[PDB]
Amino acid sequence: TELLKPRTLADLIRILHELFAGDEVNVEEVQAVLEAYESNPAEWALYAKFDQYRYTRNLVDQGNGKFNLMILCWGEGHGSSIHDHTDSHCFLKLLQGNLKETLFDWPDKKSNEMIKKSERTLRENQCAYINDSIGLHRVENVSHTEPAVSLNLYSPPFDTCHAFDQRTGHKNKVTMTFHSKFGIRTP
Ligand SMILES: [Fe+2]
Repeated sequence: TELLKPRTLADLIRILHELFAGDEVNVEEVQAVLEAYESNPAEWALYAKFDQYRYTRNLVDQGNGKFNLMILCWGEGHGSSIHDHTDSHCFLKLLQGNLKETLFDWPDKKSNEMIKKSERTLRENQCAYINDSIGLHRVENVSHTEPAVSLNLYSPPFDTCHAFDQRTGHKNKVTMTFHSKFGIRTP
């Protein structure tokens, strides 16, 4: 239960393996360790594979089945849909740049516009946390000049979720694909 400062990304991954050795998750401890890792671009450059047209998901570690650790690359103006997290824990740590996170309530089954509950600006090295009980979110790089890179951890791993239409609240099931795995482009 002894949380030390990750010296490197590899060190963080080792610590993560220990934290997720069990059946449950100490959210605050995982968030603290993610936040404590000081982004060193040389260590994660391998995974930082950008696409011109949308943000990419780049698998770093499969956490021995307990979590997916991945690097997301957000080009200028790239954003996500409004989405849930399939009953998983979801951690987002900024490695480079800034991201806007917008929170939404779960829609009522009446077709109505989804109005923002709140929004915040995630800054370099900060780690955000979300789960379905907290709400739905959209994450966007609103910068015109700076690409953003985040380190994301989802537990349990999931490869499907729901996208929500902001104007009705209607949801559609989406399958997530990885742009790369372990540094390898996977079309
Ligand atoms: Fe998300």
